[PDB]
Amino acid sequence: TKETVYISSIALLKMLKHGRAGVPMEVMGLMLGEFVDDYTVNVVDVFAMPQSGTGVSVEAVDDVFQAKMMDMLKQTGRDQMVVGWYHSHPGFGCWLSSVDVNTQKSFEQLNSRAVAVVVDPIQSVKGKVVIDAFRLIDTGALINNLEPRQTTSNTGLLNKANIQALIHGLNRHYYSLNIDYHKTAKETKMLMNLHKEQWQSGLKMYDYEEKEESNLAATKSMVKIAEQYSKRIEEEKELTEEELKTRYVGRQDPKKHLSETADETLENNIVSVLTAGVNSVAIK
Amino acid sequence: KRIQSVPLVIGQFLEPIDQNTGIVSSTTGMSYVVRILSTLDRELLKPSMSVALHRHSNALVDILPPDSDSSISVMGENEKPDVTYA
Amino acid sequence: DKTENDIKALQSIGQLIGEVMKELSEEKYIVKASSGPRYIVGVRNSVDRSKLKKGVRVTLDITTLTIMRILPRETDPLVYNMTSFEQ
Amino acid sequence: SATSGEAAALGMGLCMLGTGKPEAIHDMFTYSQETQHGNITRGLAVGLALINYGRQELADDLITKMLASDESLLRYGGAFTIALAYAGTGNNSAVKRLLHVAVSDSNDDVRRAAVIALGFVLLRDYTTVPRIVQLLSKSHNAHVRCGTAFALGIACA
Amino acid sequence: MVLEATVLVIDNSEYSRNGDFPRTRFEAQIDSVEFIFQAKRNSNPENTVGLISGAGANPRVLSTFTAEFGKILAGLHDTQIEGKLHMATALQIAQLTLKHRQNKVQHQRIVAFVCSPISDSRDELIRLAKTLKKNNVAVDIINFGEIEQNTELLDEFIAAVNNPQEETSHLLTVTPGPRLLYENIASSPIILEEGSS
Amino acid sequence: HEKVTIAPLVLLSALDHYERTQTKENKRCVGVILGDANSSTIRVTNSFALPFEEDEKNSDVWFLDHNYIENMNEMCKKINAKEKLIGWYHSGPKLRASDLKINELFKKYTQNNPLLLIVDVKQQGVGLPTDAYVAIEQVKDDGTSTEKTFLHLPCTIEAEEAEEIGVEHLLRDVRDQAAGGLSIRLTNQLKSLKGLQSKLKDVVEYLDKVINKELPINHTILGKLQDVFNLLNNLQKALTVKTNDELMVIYISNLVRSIIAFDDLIENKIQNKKIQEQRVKD
Amino acid sequence: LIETVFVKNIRMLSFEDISKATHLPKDNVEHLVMRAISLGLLKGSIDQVNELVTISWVQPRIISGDQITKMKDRLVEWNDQVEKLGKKMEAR
Repeated sequence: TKETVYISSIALLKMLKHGRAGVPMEVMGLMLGEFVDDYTVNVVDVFAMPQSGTGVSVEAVDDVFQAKMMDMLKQTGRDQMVVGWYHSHPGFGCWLSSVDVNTQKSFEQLNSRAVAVVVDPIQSVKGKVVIDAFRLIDTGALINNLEPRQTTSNTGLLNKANIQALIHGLNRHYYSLNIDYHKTAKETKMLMNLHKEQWQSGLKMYDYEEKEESNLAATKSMVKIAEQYSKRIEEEKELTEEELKTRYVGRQDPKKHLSETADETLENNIVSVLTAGVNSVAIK
Repeated sequence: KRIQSVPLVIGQFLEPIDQNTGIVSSTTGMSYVVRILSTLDRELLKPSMSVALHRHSNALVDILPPDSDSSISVMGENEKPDVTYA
Repeated sequence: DKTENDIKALQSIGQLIGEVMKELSEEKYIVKASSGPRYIVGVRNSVDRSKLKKGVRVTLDITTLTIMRILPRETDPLVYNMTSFEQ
Repeated sequence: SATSGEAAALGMGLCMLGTGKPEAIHDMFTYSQETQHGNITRGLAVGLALINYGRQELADDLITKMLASDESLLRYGGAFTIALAYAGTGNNSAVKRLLHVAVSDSNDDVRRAAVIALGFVLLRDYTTVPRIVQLLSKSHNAHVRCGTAFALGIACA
Repeated sequence: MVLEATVLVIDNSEYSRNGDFPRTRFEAQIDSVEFIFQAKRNSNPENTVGLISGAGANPRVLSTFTAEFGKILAGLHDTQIEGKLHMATALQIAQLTLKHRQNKVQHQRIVAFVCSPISDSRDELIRLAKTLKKNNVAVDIINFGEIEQNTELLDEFIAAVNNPQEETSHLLTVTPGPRLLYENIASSPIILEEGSS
Repeated sequence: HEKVTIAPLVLLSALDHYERTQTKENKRCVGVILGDANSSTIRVTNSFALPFEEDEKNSDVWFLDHNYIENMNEMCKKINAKEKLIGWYHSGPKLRASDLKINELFKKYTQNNPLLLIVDVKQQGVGLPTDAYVAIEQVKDDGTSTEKTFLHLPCTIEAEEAEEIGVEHLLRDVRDQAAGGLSIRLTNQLKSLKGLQSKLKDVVEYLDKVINKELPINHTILGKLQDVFNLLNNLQKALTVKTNDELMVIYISNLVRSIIAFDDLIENKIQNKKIQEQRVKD
Repeated sequence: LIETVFVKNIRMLSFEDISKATHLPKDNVEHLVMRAISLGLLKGSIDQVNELVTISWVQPRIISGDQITKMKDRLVEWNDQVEKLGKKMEAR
C-alpha cells in the first residue's frame, strides 16, 4: 500500500556520470540489493546497459548482455538480487516513456519487489536528484482509490503540472514514491576527508611561495597601483551634494565607487594575509 | 541560478526598476519584467549588452561577460591588411 | 524497411538550423538559430571543438536544446543559388 | 520483519523502568549494527531512553555514544533521558548541550530529538515558552518552524 | 562424470621444444590439447580450461577460462624457451585457482603436463595435497619423459589424496616411444568410460 | 607532465568488494582503470575489479584472468567506446614485489604507458597515501643492475559535474569555505610536517634495520639524506638580514589599509539615528 | 678535507690545508682543482685576494654510517623543536 525509497551513496552516482555531465542519449541499467517490501527499499549494486542508436530497445532488455554481467558478480564478490531498473528522460512534463513501464511489467511478475527509479539528466543541474518512481500496485486498494507515499503528508512533490494531478486516476499505472539518500560510516567520514571542498590536496606543504621571485614585487604593485584609484574614486563619488535618497542609482551604483573599493582594499589584504608572514614554519 | 542552466534565451536590457526587480527586453519584441538575480553584477548593465533568459519561465539567467559579442553582426578585427598608406 | 527506422525515430525530433557565431564558455558557445529567435543550446561530447569554430553549420535540438553532431556547412544550393543548368 | 520488530523494541525498553542496568543497554546497542531495518534500528535507540529513568547525568555515557555516531536513527534519547526531574526550574547546562547540536545539524531526527526536552524545561513559566524557542518560527524552513509550537502545547496548554 | 572445469598446466621447458617424440612434439601438442578440449566440450556444455604455465623461471599465465580454443591459441603459439618446472609455487596458484570457479555446480579436475623432472620434495606436496579433498576437486597427472630418467615424485601426492574413482585421485602415466602422440590418450584411462567416438 | 587524476568512485567501488569478501590484512585486490589519453596526461575515471588472490607467505603466487575479465570491458565497450585500457591499479599494502618482475603482461593489453596505482583497504591517512607507479628502465647508482623499477608521480581525486555536488549533497554538514580556511590548511601543513615526521620515525627504524640481522643498505636513499644539512640551521643566518625586511613590508601595507575599509560601517549609527526620527508614526 | 671542513656551520676552506697536503704551489692548485670541478664534485668559486675557498658541495659522498648516528638524530630532535612550537597554533 505504501513504501519508502532509500538509496546508498555508491549506488547513487554511476549513470549520472553519463546522465548529468555525459550529455543526452542516456543509458539504462540494473539495480541490485536486498530489502523488505512495503517498508524499506535498498539499492547497492548497479551496472548500466549498452548504448544503441535508438537508445533503450529490446537488445538492452535482453539478458545476453546480462549473461556476462551475472558471471562477473561472483568473481568480483559483489552480488545481490534484482531490486529494479533505472532510466533517464530529458525532463518530459508528462508521460516520460511508456516503453520503460512495459519492461517493468514483464519483470514484475517474476520479482514484484522491483522498483523503477528514473532521474532527469536535464533538470538535475541543481545537484539534487529528481525523484520519480514507477511501480505496480503493492497490496491493492489502487485498483480504485489509495494514497501512496507512506506518511501521506510528507512534503510537496513539486515537479510541474500534469502527472502531479494525475496521481489519483492513473494510480494503477503510476505509483508515487519519496526517494531518500543514506550512507554508512565508511561512506560518511571516509570520503569526506578525501573530498571536503575542491580536492583533498595531498601534501599540504605545496604552495605558491616556492614560486615567488619576481611576483613578490608584483604583489607589492597590486596592493598599490589598483589601490590608489580606489582612494580617489571613494572621495569623488561621496563629494556629490545631491543625495535626495528615494531611488535614483541606489540599486547598486555606489558599490564600485564607494563600498567595493573597501572590498577592493580587502581583496589585496586577503592575499596579503593568504601567505601572511613567516610561512616557512619558523626555522630560519 | 542553476534552475536556469542550459536553455539560454538571449535578451536585451531596457531600464531598471527596483533592487532585484526589472524589465528585460527580448529579441522577439516582447518585454518581460523578471526578478533580477542577486548574484548578478548590477554595475555592468548598459542599454546595449544582451543578457540571457529562459525558454518557458523566460527568467533572467546570467549577466553576460564582455565575451557576449555576437558574430551575427560579424564582430571581428583586421588581420594583416594589404594596401599600404605610404 | 526504410520506413521502420522512422517509426523508432519518433524519440529524436528533426533538428533545426544553427551556426556557431562567437565563442563564449568552454564548450557551449553563442549560436543563433536561423529558424527563429536567438536560442543558445547545450553541447554534447560526441564531437570536439575543432569543427565547432565560427562559420559552420551545427545541429541543435528543439526540446533538449543541445548540439547533437557537426554537419558540413550547407550553402542551400537552390535553383537561384546554383543553377541546375551548368556550362 | 519491520512490522513487529519496532513494536518488540518498545516492549524491551519498557522492561526496565528505573535506574536500569548496563547489561540490557549494551545488548540493544550491539544489535543496531546487524539488522537492516530502519524501524528496528531506531527502535533499539528509543528503548535506551526508557531503560534509564531518573539517571540523568549518570546516563551521559550512553548519550555520548549515541550522539557520536553518524547514523540519524541512533540519536534519540539525547534529550528525553536528560530532562525528567528538571520540570519547572531546570538547568541551563542541559539546554546548552542541546543548542549547538540542533543548530549546527539540519537533520530531522537530530533536530526533533532535542525538542522533547524543550517542553520539559519550559514548564516553569508559560510566558517564557515563546521566548527561548521563539527563534524557531523566525526562520523559514519546515522542521525549523515545525518544532516551534510543540512547546506551546505542553506548558501553555 | 558431471560438469567439470579443467585446470590445464603444461611444461614450457626445453624438453617440450625438441623433437624427442619421433614425429613431432610441440607441433602436434597444439592439436592433441585441442582435441582434449573438444572431447570435454562435447561431453558437457560448460567448458572452461585455464592455461597456467608452471615453468619458465617461476610460474606464468598464458590463457584463462574460455569456452573456445581461439583464446587458447594465444598461449599455444607463445612458449617460453627457458626455465624448468616448479611444482611448489605453481601448485599454490592452482589451489587459489580452485576458488575462482563460477558456480558450485561446476566441478574441477587439475590436469598437469610434466615434461621435465623437478627437485621439489614429496613432503612439501603432502600438506598441499589436503586442499584437493577440502574443496572436493579432482586431479589428473600426465607425465612423460621424467619417469625414465627420474622416479615419480607425484606418486606420494596421490597417496594422501587416494579416493575411490567416484570422487578424485585419478593417476595416469604416459610412456613415449614408437607410437603416435594423439595415440598416447588411448593408453590413458581418460579415453575410456565414454560412449562417443 | 604526467598527472594521474583518479575518480572517487574507484575507491568506493573497491570498498564494497573489501566488505563482501572480507579482503584485508595483506590481501591485494587487483583492478583496471579506464580512459582515453593519447598524451602524457592520464585521466582515470571508470574502473573495474579483477578477482585476484595471493598467498601471504609466498609473494610469487599470483593468478590473473586475461580475456575472461576483459568481458566487462567488452560490455562497457558498447556503453562507452571512446575509453580503452590505459593502465591498472592494485592494492599492495606492503607493496609486494610481484609487480616488479613482469611488466609485459599488463602492458600487452594496455597500449598506454604502464601505470600502477595503490588502493589500500585502510586509506585512513590524513596525508596522500594514494601513490602512482610508472614502470620504466632507470639507471640505479646502488651498484647492482639497471632494471625496471617504479617511478612515483603525484595523483589526486577527480571532481566533475556529476560527483561534485553529489558528494556535497550527501555530506552538507561541515564545509567552512572562507578566508578562515588558512587556519585549516596551515595546521594541515604542520600536520604534513608531522606526517613526514612520522615517516622520519620510519627512517629511525631504517637504521635499526641495519642493526638487524643481515640486511643490505640502499645507496640511493643515502644520497637524499646526505644533503639534508648543506641544503636549507645557522647557515641561512647570513641571508636573514635582507630576508626579514621582505616579511615586514607585507605587514606595512596590510595594517595601514586594513583599518580603512572597516570604517565604512559608520552608517549604522546614522541609520539608527534616523529610526528615532521615524517613530512619529510608530 | 671536504669531510673535515663540514661539521656544522663551516662550508669554506682556505689555501692552508689544501696546498700543504698536496705539496704543490698554490698557483697551480687553483687550476688543478678546476679539472676535478668539471667532474661534478664542487660547484664553488675559489677567490684570490681573500685566500678563501668557497665550496658549493653537490657531491653524493657515499659509504655512510659513521654520520647516521648524529645525522639522523638531527633530523628528529631538531625537527621536534618545530613540533613543540606548533602546538600553540591549535586554537584554530
